[PDB]
Amino acid sequence: SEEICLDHLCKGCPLNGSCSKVHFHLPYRWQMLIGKTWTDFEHMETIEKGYCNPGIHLCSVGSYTINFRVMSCDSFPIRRLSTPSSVTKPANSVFTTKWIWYWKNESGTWIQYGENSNVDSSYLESLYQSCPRGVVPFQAGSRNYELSFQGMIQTNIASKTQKDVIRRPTFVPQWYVQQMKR
Ligand SMILES: [Zn+2]
Repeated sequence: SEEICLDHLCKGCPLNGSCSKVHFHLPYRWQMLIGKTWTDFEHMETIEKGYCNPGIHLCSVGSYTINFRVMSCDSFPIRRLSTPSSVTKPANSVFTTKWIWYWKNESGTWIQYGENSNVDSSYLESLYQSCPRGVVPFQAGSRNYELSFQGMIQTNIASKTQKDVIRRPTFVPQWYVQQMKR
């Protein structure tokens, strides 16, 4: 499995070294595929900070430049292992990943859904987890839209104007993870 174990981050995984999930000390794990082995980046917190910002799709870390849109780093492919999405576990699970959904506005910036849309990040993330190929109808002001997950775009159904939609996690630094473990 490609999922980071929540029990290992919290009170402890009873499956010890036989767990089917990844055991890492952070809720995220950035890796680069070299040959046939995924290899940990050194400065994961910096990569994560760049990734979580919706207006940042480039991250120069070390010698290599990372492109989040393509999820590659100097040609070589990369990946971000994560803990389960927060909407799939109770609220007590503090180490789950909280995903924010943004749409890019006319002025060029990213706006969180709900900040006015009748859907929010919890709504969209839940729908996406239960169906990743769905289309979500929603309303904002007097306008109506369809949000396509598989295309990750919102479309006004009247004008057919399209706008980009992005899904990114909230950032947590390692020291705050330590605090959470206390
Ligand atoms: Zn485990």
